[PDB]
Amino acid sequence: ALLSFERKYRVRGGTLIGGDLFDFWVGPFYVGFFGVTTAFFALLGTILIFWGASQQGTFNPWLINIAPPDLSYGLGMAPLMEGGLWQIITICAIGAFVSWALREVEICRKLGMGYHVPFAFSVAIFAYVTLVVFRPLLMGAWGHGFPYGIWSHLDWVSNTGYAYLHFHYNPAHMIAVTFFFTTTLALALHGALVLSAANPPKGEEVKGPDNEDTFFRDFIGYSIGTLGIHRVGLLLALNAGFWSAVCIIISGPVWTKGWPEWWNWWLEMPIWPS
Amino acid sequence: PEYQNIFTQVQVQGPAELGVDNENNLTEERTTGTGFSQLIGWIGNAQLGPIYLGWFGIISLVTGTLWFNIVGFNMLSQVGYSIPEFIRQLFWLALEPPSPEYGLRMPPLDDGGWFIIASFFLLVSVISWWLRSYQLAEMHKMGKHVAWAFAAAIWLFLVLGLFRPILMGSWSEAVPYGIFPHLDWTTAFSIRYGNLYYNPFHALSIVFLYGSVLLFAMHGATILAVTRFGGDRELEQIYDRGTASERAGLFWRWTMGFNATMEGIHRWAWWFAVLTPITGGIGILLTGTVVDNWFLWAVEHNFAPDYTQDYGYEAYTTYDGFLGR
Amino acid sequence: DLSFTGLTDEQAQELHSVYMSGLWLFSAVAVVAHLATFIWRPWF
Amino acid sequence: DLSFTGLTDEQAQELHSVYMSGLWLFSAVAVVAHLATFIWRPWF
Amino acid sequence: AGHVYANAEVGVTCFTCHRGQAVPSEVWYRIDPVTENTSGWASVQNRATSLSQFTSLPSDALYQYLLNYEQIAVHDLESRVETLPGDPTWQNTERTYSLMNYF
Amino acid sequence: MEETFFGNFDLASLSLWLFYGFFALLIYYLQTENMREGYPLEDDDGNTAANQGPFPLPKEKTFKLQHGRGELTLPGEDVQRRDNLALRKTAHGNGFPMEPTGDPMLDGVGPASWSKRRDVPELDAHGHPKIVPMSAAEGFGVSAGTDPRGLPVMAGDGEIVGLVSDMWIDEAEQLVRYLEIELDPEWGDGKRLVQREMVRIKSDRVKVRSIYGKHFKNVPKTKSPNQVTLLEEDKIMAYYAGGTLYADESRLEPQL
Amino acid sequence: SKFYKIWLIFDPRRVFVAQGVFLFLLAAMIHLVLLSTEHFNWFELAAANAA
Amino acid sequence: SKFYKIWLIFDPRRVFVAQGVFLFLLAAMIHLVLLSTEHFNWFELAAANAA
Amino acid sequence: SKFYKIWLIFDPRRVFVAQGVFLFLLAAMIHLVLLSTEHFNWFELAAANAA
Amino acid sequence: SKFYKIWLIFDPRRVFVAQGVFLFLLAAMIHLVLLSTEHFNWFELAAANAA
Amino acid sequence: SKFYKIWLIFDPRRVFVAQGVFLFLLAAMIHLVLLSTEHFNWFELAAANA
Amino acid sequence: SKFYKIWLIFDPRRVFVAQGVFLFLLAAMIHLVLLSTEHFNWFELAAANAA
Amino acid sequence: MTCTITCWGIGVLLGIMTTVGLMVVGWSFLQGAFMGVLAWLIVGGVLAVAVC
Ligand code: BCL
Ligand code: BCL
Ligand code: BCL
Ligand code: BCL
Ligand SMILES: CC[C@H]1c2cc3[nH]c4c(c3C)C(=O)[C@H](C(=O)OC)c4c3nc(cc4[nH]c(cc(n2)[C@@H]1C)c(C(C)=O)c4C)[C@@H](C)[C@@H]3CCC(=O)OC/C=C(\C)CCC[C@H](C)CCC[C@H](C)CCCC(C)C
Ligand code: HEC
Ligand code: HEC
Ligand SMILES: COC(C)(C)C(=O)/C=C/C(C)=C/C=C/C(C)=C/C=C/C(C)=C/C=C/C=C(C)/C=C/C=C(/C)CC/C=C(/C)CCC=C(C)C
Ligand SMILES: COC(C)(C)C(=O)/C=C/C(C)=C/C=C/C(C)=C/C=C/C(C)=C/C=C/C=C(C)/C=C/C=C(/C)CC/C=C(/C)CCC=C(C)C
Ligand SMILES: COC(C)(C)C(=O)/C=C/C(C)=C/C=C/C(C)=C/C=C/C(C)=C/C=C/C=C(C)/C=C/C=C(\C)CC/C=C(/C)CCC=C(C)C
Ligand SMILES: COC(C)(C)C(=O)\C=C/C(C)=C/C=C/C(C)=C/C=C/C(C)=C/C=C\C=C(C)\C=C\C=C(\C)CC/C=C(/C)CCC=C(C)C
Repeated sequence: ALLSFERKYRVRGGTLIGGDLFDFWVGPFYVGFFGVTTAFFALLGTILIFWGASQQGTFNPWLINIAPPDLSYGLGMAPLMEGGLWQIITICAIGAFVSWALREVEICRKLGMGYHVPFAFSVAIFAYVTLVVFRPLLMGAWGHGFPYGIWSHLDWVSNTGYAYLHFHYNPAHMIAVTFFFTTTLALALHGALVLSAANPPKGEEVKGPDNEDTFFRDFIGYSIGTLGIHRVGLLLALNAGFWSAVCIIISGPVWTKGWPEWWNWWLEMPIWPS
Repeated sequence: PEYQNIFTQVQVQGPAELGVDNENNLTEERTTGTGFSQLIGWIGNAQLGPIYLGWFGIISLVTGTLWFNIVGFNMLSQVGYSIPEFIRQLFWLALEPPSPEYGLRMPPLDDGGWFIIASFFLLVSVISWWLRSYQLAEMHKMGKHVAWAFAAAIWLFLVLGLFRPILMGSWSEAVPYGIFPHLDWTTAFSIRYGNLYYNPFHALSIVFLYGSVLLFAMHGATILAVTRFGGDRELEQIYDRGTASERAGLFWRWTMGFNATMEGIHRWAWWFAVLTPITGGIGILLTGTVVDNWFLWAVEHNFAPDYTQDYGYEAYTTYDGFLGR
Repeated sequence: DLSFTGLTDEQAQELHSVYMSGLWLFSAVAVVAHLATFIWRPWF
Repeated sequence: DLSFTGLTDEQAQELHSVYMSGLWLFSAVAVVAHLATFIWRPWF
Repeated sequence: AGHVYANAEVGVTCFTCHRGQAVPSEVWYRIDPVTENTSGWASVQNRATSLSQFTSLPSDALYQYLLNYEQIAVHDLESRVETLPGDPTWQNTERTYSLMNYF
Repeated sequence: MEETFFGNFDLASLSLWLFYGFFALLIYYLQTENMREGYPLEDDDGNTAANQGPFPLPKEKTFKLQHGRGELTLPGEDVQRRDNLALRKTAHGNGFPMEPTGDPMLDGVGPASWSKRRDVPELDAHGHPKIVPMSAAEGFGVSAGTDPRGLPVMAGDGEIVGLVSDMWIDEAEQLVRYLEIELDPEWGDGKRLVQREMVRIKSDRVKVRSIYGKHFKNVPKTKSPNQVTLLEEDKIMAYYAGGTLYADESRLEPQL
Repeated sequence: SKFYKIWLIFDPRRVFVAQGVFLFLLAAMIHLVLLSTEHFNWFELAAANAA
Repeated sequence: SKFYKIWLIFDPRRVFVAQGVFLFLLAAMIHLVLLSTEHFNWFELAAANAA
Repeated sequence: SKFYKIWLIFDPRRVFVAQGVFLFLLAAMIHLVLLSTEHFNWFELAAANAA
Repeated sequence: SKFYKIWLIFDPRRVFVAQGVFLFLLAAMIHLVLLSTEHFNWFELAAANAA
Repeated sequence: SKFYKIWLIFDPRRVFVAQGVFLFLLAAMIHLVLLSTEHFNWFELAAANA
Repeated sequence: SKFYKIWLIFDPRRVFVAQGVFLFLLAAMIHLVLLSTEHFNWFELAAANAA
Repeated sequence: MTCTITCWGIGVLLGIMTTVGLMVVGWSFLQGAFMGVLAWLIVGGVLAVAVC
């Protein structure tokens, strides 16, 4: 159904391709040309996961594991039950993610708003793309992608992390992790200010932007503002996604030794006395 | 293309905003010294306004320096007061926790005794800063969400260095005060107790850590997408919903079938961020005190994946084949 | 008298009669489908 | 007289007549395709 | 023979360690104290030494494990154990991990 | 403690299920708090929808608005509802787009649609209107970037529709909100506001691409030149965004 | 009986879509459940019968 | 029968899109299931038949 | 009795979807619990009986 | 006695929803507890009696 | 005594829900604690008596 | 028979673009499927056939 | 601006020049890059303030 104010926004137009052939809503969801392709790719990918789960012998969501082919297969196609199903699901997943981002473009174009959200999602797609196709392409085998399992893909992260003997020493991991712990820092404080101002102690008037502007001024000596927090906030999270993409694309295609060994440039600088 | 509101293209600077006031008389303890930075003004507000310095703030600042200095003086003395070596090994030196042989007793100053004293000042410094956040909210007549969210972060902070070492019966379980050493502790902690990936609360904390960055990328992009309708003025959009709140809601309703309000977005924002250390604190508190091995816990509870392929490299290739000879 | 969907009393009766006719036809196909499978490989 | 789409009874009756023409034709091609495949390599 | 003849007949000769040098390369000495103002677990680590493998992990791992027969295993062998005093801690894991980057 | 309560249900497993109950309650609490505006759902015809969702409406919460603006309970009749919308349904059923019956930008439907906010200016802590022109603002001046005052304004089709005479600032936050455009007699009659977020400021000009030259004469005006109400703010901003789809048929029609 | 009154409570459009998704997910799930079993996997049985 | 009334509640241009995706979803999914099996993978059977 | 007044408390159109989801999730879970047990797994029993 | 006044304090709608959820989760937990034990697991006892 | 004045301080709605949540969680914990012990576990005791 | 009415409900210019993209992507997909195999890779067969 | 960006652009160019210059006289790419990064931040920052 609609909302109390949704009717005036459900106007014709704003599509990128397909026009009014697909321009309709199914329930609350907007269906476009890319909503059709999202439905096809997401359903095909989801079904193939359960088809692979059926032949794997278990339907347990924790134990479901669609793994990539062996490194011997290289960049070619593998038998569907020897890692080939993972390749098709990856194609379906990439097609579903791109369609989802392009569907968001149609939605925000129909609403006359900025394309920040589809761009921000594209960074998440890029982080997935650099994990499943870009890094395997550079390393010469599709078997370097993570498997499609709830807990099976954690073993890939653990093994790939220890494939460089201490993965915390990755300089791009440090930058990326610093962005996650700070993005959650910014989310906690930004969500707190609006809630604190809009929900004062009972029996007292709500506060405006000035009161929260002067609160962190009184708290930490500086306030970035109502608009600034969303601007730095998108940048903090986008940098978190981007630098996470960087830390894994340099682990193996650009750096093969241990990550602690990378910091040897700093230790043995000529300026440091022996 | 259309102006993406990422950097302000024109800055206006007027008289410095000293802040609001009420009968609590905030202006007594304010510094009344303001500066304007045009570099930070491109992305955010340009005024480096006055800071309210109370007694919780001063005590936290003073005691935090003592912890900072005691750690620093030890690190400097660790390298024999060699400043070039102190700078070179700055990321490697630390104030290591006490040896496990001392239990919860006070260890010698060179074997973690200064660690406890430095930790004592850090604990006082962190709690004092939290009291400042609580007191400032009460004196600003606003909600205590900033203090409550901070307390969630302190919960993991207290569990890591105070609660779990007490429950484990040894001060050696604390985290070393070093750049790399607390990374080594993070890796060693996972290895010692099985695999922390298989800790459900570590997995749960990652869900909210991923969700926090996911939401705050979503919220930041959505607000910037509707900032052409004054969406950055969220508070006025809560008391009087404009088209910025409507289009922001309808964008996510048409995308994923449900949305939030301009106020309800921050409740999602607050709780996902707050649940990140709360679940992490529980997962760390249950590590060693209860479990001591998480992968075996996963195997026992039947959510550890099982692999049928062989493990050696000889099963997939040969040494000469890998070398290309 | 009570209807959250706006359908009249007789309108719902007409809709349900066709729905049951479709339900029985779908079920009749399944019964034959189950019957053929049971002869193929019984599970009892 | 229920009509959630605005089509009259005759309008949908003639549209549904075409739908079964497509449905039966699609099923008829599927039957021949399934019949040929079973002769090729039966699954029963 | 179970190590030097693991896969094929590789073997070990005098050239294996020396490689044309009077003293073999990659030999190690016990640089135990490393740190000046600390004792105990704090005096064997927290410094990027030659044996620390570019980490702040303990530099006595080679001395304790490959010369002193110290216990390398640190994991608990069942799902839940009673963490009695004297059991391996994360410090022992840190030292085992220090030896093991060397591997 | 390392003992299982039953089977393999230890203290670690107990805490996990305790969080499952809390999170389920939290999800219910978070979702209901998100339903203070926009509900009941209704349908295309405007009647209340048969389906209202699994979550019930939350209990009313009351906001004590400042500056003597009364109370506010979000769950209830919405004063921002717009009446006499100039749209018609393209289908007799639900889930289909509405076709505007006239000029979509003039009627304010779709991307050009505004909301019936309060017809009073937003006020800062002091009480006076939040957004004021720099001429009225005291002690304010340009500190960085290009000053848009005096630069010609270029529309989406390249037409020069006037020059920026003044720009409105949020003196509470020291941020630029709008730019006044002194419309040329060939294009408009008086002064029109354009939000800072839809205008790109160059060295020699300010360019707004959403609105063509012929659409500036129809930009909503303000009752007074010293302040802008929330209603005028909502009408002005929505008009420019509506041009992103309604400036020409090419924008509305699919790009491929 | 009077089961037809379900349509006075439930919209016919949303229920029909609900069962169409549910019934196919039923059909997909049950078919996959048999394909997991070694006895009711008609694809492997064709290979065994071919010999 | 009177199944023609299904178009009185479902609009033709919103269901034909629904079944178009669903029919191609089945056609593509079932073919891939056959390709997964070693008995009904007509591509490799040509190689096996030709030796 | 007087249990009909529960509909004066609960919305009938929200309970029915609540129990419709609950009843199927009930039915699926008990079926899955039975399949986990080796005695009540009718799929393996059919395989064993065929031998 | 005079406990009827609890409904002057508790909303009947919120409590009934909470009570219904609580009762099933409590019932499910106790059933799961019995299944964990090797003496009250009726599924394993049926297998033992059959054998 | 005259402890009835506690309700002049505490809201009955908030205390009653807190008491109900507290009572069950306390009752559940004690039942769980007994199940952990080798002595008072009535499920394992019934198996032993068999 | 009377399928010409499909253009009374679907826009001819919107469908043609959509089915043009579908036809090429299907054609490219099937060609790549053939290239993935050994029996139907005409590029590899020519090399193998020519000594 | 038109001057701070140019000063920032000058600094990064000098950082690249100092990066390759250290490689030519020995050092390493990573060691040279850090001084280049340091030169970009210091010289670029000093220029961005000293000249405007
Ligand atoms: C395993 C043994 C056989 C096998 C056994 C079978 C069997 C058995 C069957 C098929 C069937 C099909 N097989 Mg097969 N099939 C095999 C190998 C293949 C190969 C291949 C390269 O190897 C291909 C391409 C196909 C392809 C197909 C399709 C022809 C068909 C299913 C249609 C469908 O899913 O989409 C249809 C879905 C759609 C909605 C797509 C519509 C897209 C178009 C562009 C929409 C245009 C509509 C527009 C409005 C214009 C309207 C005009 C109207 C004409 C008026 N098979 C192997 C070799 N295959 C099934 C079938 O039904 O055939 C009829 C069938 O019964
Ligand atoms: C032994 C393990 C090593 C380690 C090895 C690795 C490895 C290996 C990796 C990381 C990577 C990451 N590590 Mg590390 N790392 C370690 C320790 C840590 C610690 C810590 C406190 O100790 C932290 C915080 C991190 C943090 C991180 C981030 C930098 C990053 C996480 C992925 C990412 O950003 O998202 C990016 C991923 C996405 C954005 C997903 C995209 C989602 C798609 C587009 C949408 C999904 C839709 C889907 C279908 C769901 C829809 C279904 C329903 C309908 C909703 N690491 C340890 C030391 N780390 C990972 C990384 O960077 O990946 C790029 C990486 O590969
Ligand atoms: C080999 C590494 C192990 C690992 C071991 C650990 C350990 C050990 C821990 C985590 C924990 C965390 N891990 Mg892990 N983790 C690994 C792999 C990962 C991966 C990944 C992609 O692989 C990711 C994303 C994560 C992610 C996370 C986060 C979800 C979580 C931290 C919560 C938090 O916000 O902390 C942020 C909180 C703080 C930083 C502490 C609070 C700080 C206080 C309040 C601030 C005081 C400031 C101080 C005074 C200094 C002030 C100075 C100012 C300049 C003035 N881990 C692998 C399995 N992980 C934590 C956890 O378990 O949570 C349950 C934890 O303890
Ligand atoms: C194990 C032995 C047999 C087996 C035994 C059975 C048995 C027994 C049964 C099935 C069932 C079915 N099997 Mg089987 N099945 C096997 C192998 C297969 C294979 C295969 C390639 O191997 C296929 C394709 C199928 C496929 C099917 C379908 C025919 C059917 C499931 C319908 C359903 O789930 O969704 C139903 C989907 C929906 C309800 C939505 C449909 C969407 C459409 C497009 C909506 C259009 C609506 C629109 C408004 C037009 C309306 C027009 C109306 C006429 C008015 N089976 C094995 C070989 N199979 C089950 C069944 O349902 O039979 C009826 C059944 O009882
Ligand atoms: C800036 C980077 C951050 C980010 C941003 C981001 N993500 C986004 C967005 C944005 C701005 C959206 O607008 C979009 C959205 O609508 O979210 C609600 C989205 C989104 N990112 C999501 C989740 C998500 N975000 C993550 C992280 C992040 N995304 C970063 C922290 C992660 C992580 C860390 O893993 C996840 C899981 C979704 C909720 C949504 C994307 C929805 C989508 O793609 O829908 C289409 C697809 C389907 C409905 C299903 C497709 C199924 C496939 C065909 C098969 C399976 C493939 C997959 C590889 C399975 C693997 C499973 C195993 C790994 C367990
Ligand atoms: C696996 C390595 C190992 C092998 C095998 C090996 N040595 Fe050594 N050797 C050592 C070590 C360790 C040292 C001590 C380091 C040093 O003195 O530089 C050493 C030292 C020596 C020295 C004294 C060096 C000095 O500084 O004067 C001599 C001589 C010697 N080796 C002879 C031999 C000869 C001859 C062989 C061939 C049979 C041989 N070694 C093989 C390990 C080995
Ligand atoms: C050539 C293979 C080799 C390498 C490389 C290696 N290990 Fe080991 N590891 C061993 C051996 C051999 C042992 C057995 C020592 C013992 O149990 O006395 C061991 C034992 C361990 C232990 C003790 C576990 C337990 O409690 O039994 C840990 C910790 C460990 N390894 C971690 C690591 C990590 C982390 C890495 C990645 C840097 C790694 N290992 C790489 C060979 C190696
Ligand atoms: C995990 O466990 C394992 C063991 C694996 C498992 O499998 C568990 C299985 C479990 C739990 C089974 C769960 C299945 C259940 C509960 C079965 C529900 C199935 C039902 C209820 C059947 C509905 C059929 C409805 C149709 C098909 C109507 C046809 C409609 C026709 C088309 C009429 C419409 C026609 C019109 C003209 C419109 C109406 C009229 C007007 C508009 C006038
Ligand atoms: C996972 O498990 C494994 C075992 C792997 C698996 O595979 C499981 C498979 C499973 C479960 C498959 C379940 C199959 C099902 C449910 C079959 C649905 C298929 C159906 C229902 C067939 C519809 C055919 C519709 C057409 C083809 C109409 C043609 C339309 C034409 C074009 C007419 C319209 C034209 C017009 C002109 C209209 C007139 C217009 C005016 C008058 C304006
Ligand atoms: C952890 O492991 C161990 C330790 C082993 C463990 O398991 C611990 C177990 C522990 C602690 C058990 C804790 C259980 C407790 C405390 C039992 C609470 C349960 C209760 C109290 C039962 C309520 C029943 C109410 C009903 C069923 C009403 C039915 C009402 C019907 C539906 C009529 C509808 C009502 C109306 C009013 C009509 C409307 C009228 C008008 C509108 C006029
Ligand atoms: C230039 O100036 C001079 C001065 C020269 C200098 O050097 C400057 C100082 C320099 C460079 C030192 C740089 C410091 C560095 C790198 C330290 C990084 C720090 C890091 C990573 C922190 C890890 C996390 C630790 C936890 C998680 C703690 C939690 C523990 C808390 C505190 C709980 C309380 C604990 C107790 C035990 C209570 C004791 C109390 C009683 C017993 C009552």
